[PDB]
This record gives sequence, structure tokens and C-alpha cells, in this order.
Amino acid sequence: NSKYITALKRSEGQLRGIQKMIEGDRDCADIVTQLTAVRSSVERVIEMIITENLTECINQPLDDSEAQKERLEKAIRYLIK
Amino acid sequence: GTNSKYITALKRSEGQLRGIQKMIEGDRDCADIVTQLTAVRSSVERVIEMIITENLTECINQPLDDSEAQKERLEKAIRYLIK
Amino acid sequence: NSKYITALKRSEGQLRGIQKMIEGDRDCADIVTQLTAVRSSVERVIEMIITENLTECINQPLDDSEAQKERLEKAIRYLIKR
Amino acid sequence: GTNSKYITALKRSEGQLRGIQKMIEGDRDCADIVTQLTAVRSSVERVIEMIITENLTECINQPLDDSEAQKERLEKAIRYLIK
Amino acid sequence: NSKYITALKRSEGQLRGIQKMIEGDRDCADIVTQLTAVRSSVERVIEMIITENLTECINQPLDDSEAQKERLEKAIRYLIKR
Amino acid sequence: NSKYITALKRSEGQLRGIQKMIEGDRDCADIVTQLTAVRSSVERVIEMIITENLTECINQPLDDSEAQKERLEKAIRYLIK
Ligand SMILES: [Cl-]
Ligand SMILES: [Cl-]
Ligand SMILES: [Cl-]
Ligand SMILES: [Cl-]
Ligand SMILES: [Cl-]
Ligand SMILES: [Cl-]
Ligand SMILES: [Cl-]
Ligand SMILES: [Cl-]
Ligand SMILES: [Cl-]
Ligand SMILES: [Cl-]
Repeated sequence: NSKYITALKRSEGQLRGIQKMIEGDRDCADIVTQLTAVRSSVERVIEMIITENLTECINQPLDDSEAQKERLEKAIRYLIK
Repeated sequence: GTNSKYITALKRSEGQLRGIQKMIEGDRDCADIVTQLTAVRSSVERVIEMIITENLTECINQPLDDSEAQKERLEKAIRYLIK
Repeated sequence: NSKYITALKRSEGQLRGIQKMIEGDRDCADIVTQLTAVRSSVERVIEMIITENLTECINQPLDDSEAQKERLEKAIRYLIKR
Repeated sequence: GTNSKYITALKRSEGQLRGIQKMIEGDRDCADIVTQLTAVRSSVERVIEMIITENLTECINQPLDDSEAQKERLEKAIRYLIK
Repeated sequence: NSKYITALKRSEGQLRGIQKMIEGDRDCADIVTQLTAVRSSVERVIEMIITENLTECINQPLDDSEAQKERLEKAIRYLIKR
Repeated sequence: NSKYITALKRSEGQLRGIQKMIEGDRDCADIVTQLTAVRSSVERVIEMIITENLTECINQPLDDSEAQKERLEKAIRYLIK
């Protein structure tokens, strides 16, 4: 949905800002702090997509038993990777 | 040189974020969206690790001549590695 | 669960146990090992709770499909954290 | 089919362990030795995750008809995922 | 360090704090959050100790090169754990 | 050194045993327990090699400053990967 796109757009804005921080010779801690914030915000989108995908696989199973087996397995594999 | 390498990587990553944005607007494939999101996450983490690694390295390789300054400097460098 | 409250007593007592050793200038390797054990015992309570909550969520779903979806999402989100 | 897939992977891994053994006896390259050790570790972890994933999947997809049995079964399946 | 002993008091008190809530059949989401905070506060003491020990190991090496090697190895091994 | 080879040989023995466990239709928990033990023993060799390598880079630096910089960085990168 459209909540991810806002969050991705922000991360993208922060990434170009961090570019300006390196190209202006800012220090290790200021740069790492911002990069970590970008990293967590991307990870949070990843987690939300994985969570929603696994929820829908559990909550709305396919008719075919083997198909539903393979679909849950793929959803869970993302959870533990 | 070091710093240009970082900026190339970060510009790749922000480019991939825009691509991923277009995917989600299209209700495009969910397994693909996670794969490329993970690729962005990994490349950002790569830059983080390189910066922390270089910082710690030059703490060890180029110690400060004030001993208390050097203790505090190394502690911060190691804590960045820990976190 | 008095399951958890006995485990939280062990850990809490282990913490003041550790605290004597730091007061003691005592063996640094021991102190870390003992702190790590406290950390793990707390974590296993955390994992037991979130496991139970997701189990109840899967086995006893809400009546309303949308409510159950939001409920599953939150239960799953507690898994992918540490 | 499932089980043959696992055995192929595990036999690859034990083969790579013997290769790594020969490397260390030769005082061979340390960066290579870690890379391939990590590859073995990853492939073993892949088998672990597949087994835990399938176990959890068939807990959900094929629930037990005793309700208390099914609660205990699912709890163990999720705890394997957690650990 | 009385640095650590104040932190270990907060955590230990937070644990019996949590324990009231489990006795309370209290909000499950809160309980996990509060346990996670205890887990993190213990971990940060762990990381502070191992960071200090490796710092002292790098800055104040032993006289004997082999002894220093074994000493560095053990200090580094405490990093790569969780 | 030769302590790694003993440990690797054991892991290799356990891996073929786990093969016999699957090919004899043993259950999820027994198989996972053994595979986890193999995984930790491999990881422990990895950690020991990384630890020793980083120790020697710190304890026995190269003469050249840039060379020593790149060598420590590679050693530390393995530590945090
Ligand atoms: Cl994260
Ligand atoms: Cl943010
Ligand atoms: Cl690289
Ligand atoms: Cl991380
Ligand atoms: Cl101490
Ligand atoms: Cl696969
Ligand atoms: Cl793991
Ligand atoms: Cl509870
Ligand atoms: Cl491990
Ligand atoms: Cl073993």
C-alpha cells in the first residue's frame, strides 16, 4: 500500500542527505547515526511486508493443500531468513 | 577515494528505492519487492560496516597521544562495532 | 503464569548476585558469563510469551476476518525483533 | 523428494568440510578458509530452516484434532522458529 | 564500576515491576516491551564490560608477545557472541 | 592448526549421521538438534580463525602504514560480518 511509498521516499531523501554529509567531511558518528536510521526504516518496511504476507497466507489459505503448503513455507522462510 | 566509493554506493541505493517505489504502486510481485528491499538494506549496512571498520582501524593504527583521549576514543570505536 | 514469575525471581536474584561480584572487583570473565545467563533467562520468558500469544492467535482466531488479520500481524511482528 | 533434497545438501557440505581440512593442513589462504567454512555453515542453516519451516507449516496447515495436543504442537513449532 | 551497579539496580527493580503485571493479568504488549528493556539494559552492561576489557587489552598490552596474543584472543572472542 | 582439523572431521562425521537419521525417517526435533550442533561447531571454528587472524593483525603490524591499515580493516570486517 501507499504507506510504504511515503516511508521509502523519506529513506531516499535521507540517503542523499548522507551523501552531502560525506561530501562535506562530516564525522564518523553523525554519518553512522543517519545511515543506521535509514537502515532501520528500510528494514521496517521489509518486516511489515513479510508480516502482512505471512498473515494473509495463514488467514486466507489456498484451496489446494499442496499449494497452501508451498505458499506458507515460502512466507515463513522470509520470516526466518 | 574512500568517500567517493561510499557516495556511489549510496546513490545506487537511493536509485533502487525509487525503483521499489514504482513496483509497489503497480501492485507488483511481493517476493521481488522484499528481495530488492533486502538488497538496499544490505548495501546500506555495508557502508555502515566499512565506516565503523575504518574508524576502529585508525584508532588502533594511529593511536592518540593523550592516553585518556585514546582510551575514550577506542571505547567509542569498539562500541560502534558492538552495536 | 507463575511459570514466568519463578523465572523472573531467579534472574532478579542472579542480578544482585552479579552485583556482589562487581562490588568484589571479582573475576571479569565470570561476571560476563553470569550477566549473559540473566540476559538469556529474560529472553526465554520473552520468547515464551510471544510464542504463546501467536499460538493462541493461530489456534483461536477472532470471529471477524479483518480483526483477525490485524491481530495476526501484531503477533507475528513480535517474532521478528531481536 | 523432500528428504533426498536434504541429503544431497548435507553430502555437499561434508564434502566441503573435507576440502577445507586439506586447506588447513597446507597452511592455505585464511580468507578462503573462512569463506568456505561460512558456505558450509550457511548450507547447514538452510537445511535447519527448511525443516523448521515445513514443521511449522504442517502444524498450521494440518492441525491436530486434539485441541490441547495442537496447542502444544504449535508452541514447539513456533519456539523452533524463535530459537 | 558503580556505573554498572546503578544500571543493575534499575533492571532488577524493573523485573519485579514486570512481575506485578504478570500477577495482574496485565497488558501483554506492555509486559514484552518492559522485558525487552530489561534485556537491553543487561546487554548494555555486558557490552560496556567487554568493550572496556578489549580497550585495555589494545591500549595496555602485556609485556610478553605470546601472553598478549592469548589475552587479545580472549578479549576479541567476547565480542563475537550474541 | 591441527585442532581445527579434528573439529572439522567430527562435524563431517555428524553430518553423515544426520543423513542416516533423515534416511531412517527420524523426527524434526532429533534432526534439528544434531544439525544445530554441527552448525555451532563449524561457527566455532570460523570464530576461532577470525579471532586469531584479528589478534595477529593487531599484535604483529606490517611495516607499511597503508598496508597495515588495509590488513586490519579486512580482519575487522570479518569480525562484524
Ligand atoms: Cl534493523
Ligand atoms: Cl525515520
Ligand atoms: Cl568490500
Ligand atoms: Cl545490524
Ligand atoms: Cl568489571
Ligand atoms: Cl529454497
Ligand atoms: Cl541461527
Ligand atoms: Cl502474559
Ligand atoms: Cl552459532
Ligand atoms: Cl560438538
